[PDB]
Amino acid sequence: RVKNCNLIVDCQYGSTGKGLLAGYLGALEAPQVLCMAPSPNAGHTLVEEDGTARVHKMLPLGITSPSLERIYLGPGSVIDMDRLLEEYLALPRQVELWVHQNAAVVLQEHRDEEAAGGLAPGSTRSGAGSAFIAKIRRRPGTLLFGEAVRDHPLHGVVRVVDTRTAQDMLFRTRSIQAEGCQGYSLSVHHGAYPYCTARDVTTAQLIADCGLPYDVARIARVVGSMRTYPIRVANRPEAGEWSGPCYPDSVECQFADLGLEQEYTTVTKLPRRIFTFSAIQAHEAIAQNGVDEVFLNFAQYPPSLGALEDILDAIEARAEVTYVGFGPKVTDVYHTPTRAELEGLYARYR
Amino acid sequence: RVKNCNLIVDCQYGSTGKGLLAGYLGALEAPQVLCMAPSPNAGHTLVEEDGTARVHKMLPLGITSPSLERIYLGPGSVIDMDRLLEEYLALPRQVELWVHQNAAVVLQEHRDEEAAGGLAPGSTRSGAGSAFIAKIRRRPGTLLFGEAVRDHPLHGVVRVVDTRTAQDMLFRTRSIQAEGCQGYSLSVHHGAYPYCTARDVTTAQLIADCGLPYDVARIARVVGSMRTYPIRVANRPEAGEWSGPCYPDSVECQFADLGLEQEYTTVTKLPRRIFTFSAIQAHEAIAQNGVDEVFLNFAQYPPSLGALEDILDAIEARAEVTYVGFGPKVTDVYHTPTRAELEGLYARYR
Ligand SMILES: Nc1ncnc2c1ncn2[C@H]1C[C@H](O)[C@@H](COP(=O)(O)OP(=O)(O)OP(=O)(O)O)O1
Ligand SMILES: Nc1ncnc2c1ncn2[C@H]1C[C@H](O)[C@@H](COP(=O)(O)OP(=O)(O)OP(=O)(O)O)O1
Ligand SMILES: Nc1nc2c(ncn2[C@H]2C[C@H](O)[C@@H](COP(=O)(O)O)O2)c(=O)[nH]1
Ligand SMILES: Nc1nc2c(ncn2[C@H]2C[C@H](O)[C@@H](COP(=O)(O)O)O2)c(=O)[nH]1
Repeated sequence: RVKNCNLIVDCQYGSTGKGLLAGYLGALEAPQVLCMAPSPNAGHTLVEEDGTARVHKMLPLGITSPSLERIYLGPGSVIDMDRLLEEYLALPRQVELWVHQNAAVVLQEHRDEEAAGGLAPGSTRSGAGSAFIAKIRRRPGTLLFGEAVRDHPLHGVVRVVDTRTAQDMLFRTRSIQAEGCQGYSLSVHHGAYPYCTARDVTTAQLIADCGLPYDVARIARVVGSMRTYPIRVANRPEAGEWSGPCYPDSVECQFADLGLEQEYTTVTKLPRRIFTFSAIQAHEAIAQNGVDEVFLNFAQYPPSLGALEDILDAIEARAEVTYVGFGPKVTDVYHTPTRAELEGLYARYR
Repeated sequence: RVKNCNLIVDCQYGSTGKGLLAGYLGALEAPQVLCMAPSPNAGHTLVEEDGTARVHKMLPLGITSPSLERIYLGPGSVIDMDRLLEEYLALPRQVELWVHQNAAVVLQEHRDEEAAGGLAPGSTRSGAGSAFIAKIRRRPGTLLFGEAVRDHPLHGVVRVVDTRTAQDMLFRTRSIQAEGCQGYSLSVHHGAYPYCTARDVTTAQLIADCGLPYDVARIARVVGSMRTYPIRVANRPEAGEWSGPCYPDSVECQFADLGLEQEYTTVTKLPRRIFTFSAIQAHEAIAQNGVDEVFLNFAQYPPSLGALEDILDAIEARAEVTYVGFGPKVTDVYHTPTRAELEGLYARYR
């Protein structure tokens, strides 16, 4: 019964625009089921045609799919139940929300622990690491989602499921979209430790955390997202935290070098760090993840068309650049543009 | 260049005989590279024709391969450097040992922490959970393998590698064998929490922790190992620990019910727990892992040939039983026996 499965994986340090990619593919491929293993580290963003933004930390953004029936948050999820309930109630259309019983739960004590600092440099301090560690530690009395939610208003809108139930549902689903979060180079396996997150960030880890059965993974297509200028989170110098290195064929630059205003963080108001494109990073992530199609986003950032074409050429040595993003809306993503069309798009978006 | 990749995954609670399976497939398929992401929870066993046992906690057991060139311990490894050095020096033939720089390391403090009890019921108390959590927590000063080994005699016999180096090596390898450890139903995602280990135990997690590139995983064959009678570790009643449930279509039994002597644990001398076969568990693990070939081991345990054939019939509803084990040696494993041949083997091994 399964005919299509798209896996969306971030090939840099996050913030490549996976909320946009998810919305775009949701409309293009019309999946019936969205899978995700969210953690509350950052909010992914879908900007509507009218300029309104929907920001999701706990739910996928393929909700543009006209065929959407169900969202399944897998056992590798790390769930803020308050935030999940809030995002669910705000959804535009009614859909079933299934959550695996063994997902971790984020409690205030986990946020409190990370708020004291002294852990990963540049940590979002979302509590995600502490919450996940509590699941992994298996101390008596630790409750995973299946038990923790019974105490919480969220229980009235979720179906708690085990893997037998999830398997049956997924094998009966025609088109599946699974949305990764974070970034390949934040992988605790493949990143520059300790400038990284608490888990691996690969196609394989996404399959594991979403609980996708391996025969479905075998037919899946992998869409890798990357920016023209990779970005890391801000430093926290008062806490003595530098948020980490770039690849050796990247150099750190300033937003002003692109004629852009500095990008600050949502709450703390700290300047994000930007770097030039790394072909080594792109090729390494493409190979690790088995990327079949690349989404190259922020194609309007390079200061010349030649600079954009050099990035395209680097990627295309290893994978097709199937989707090109010139802005934050679904209507700003273009499917396999010719080089001639690319010229017109670049000029128009600058 | 990659032509063959076999992934060995345990479909029950461990102790299905993956050391035997690895030795058998190593000789059958002659891989050039063995991949593993070991943790020190238990020792896997290869019994030689003469009755000698080799017990590995840190190294694969496909070392029967006449074409073996290299062992690669992936970034998801959790490494006791003393034990790894000891096992490496005892290997029969010279091979290259590569270890990913981001593997976790087990220190005495991790063993000490788990030795105090009060964590997962039935824990092996190997320190594996604490050591892995230290990697995940990213506290300043925590050293992963790449830095921790420089202080240790092991550094003289290992090549520390990153993912770019591992990728290049793996893509140039004709035949790869990756050996899972632990058991599907010990998965922190798919198991009965907290009667489980610290990570997922699936094909997907194995790919992630071994650092196998996804395009290699795509061509891989999955060999799932299972026993006629699933087994859990012993209870620890003095510590108030029960080691956990079986599936609902299994019932706990006694070794005496099979005419066998009680199986005790290597050090603590505690009785292992045995249960009848669960078809639900088998089918669930086959589906989650995408198992293509099943190794059914301990085929000499069922008290009648009909009881063995019922187990075979249950498995074969979903996957071929390709290998059948009637004893602990490579010469006790039989490839796709006919039912008539099975009759003679069962009679002879009883
Ligand atoms: N091509 C684009 N041009 C300008 N802004 C864009 C473009 N694509 C996306 N954006 C905006 C939307 C968000 O405000 C921001 C980051 O996108 P977002 O979807 O939140 O990233 P993400 O989900 O990949 O990673 P993160 O984990 O950092 O949230 O960039
Ligand atoms: N068919 C068999 N009959 C009898 N003994 C066997 C058979 N196959 C293997 N053994 C023995 C070898 C070991 O002493 C024991 C468990 O095997 P072993 O390779 O250590 O398990 P394993 O690696 O799958 O799991 P564990 O994590 O418990 O070590 O069973
Ligand atoms: N852009 C982005 N960065 C993340 C995300 N999760 C973690 N990071 C980065 C921020 C830090 O550089 C590093 C560690 O953060 P944390 O996992 O929150 O402790 O990983 C995410 O979802 N998006
Ligand atoms: N047979 C076996 N059991 C294991 C292994 N690792 C963990 N377990 C089981 C023992 C307990 O029931 C449970 C938790 O143990 P631990 O991960 O050591 O805290 O998982 C392994 O490698 N082999």
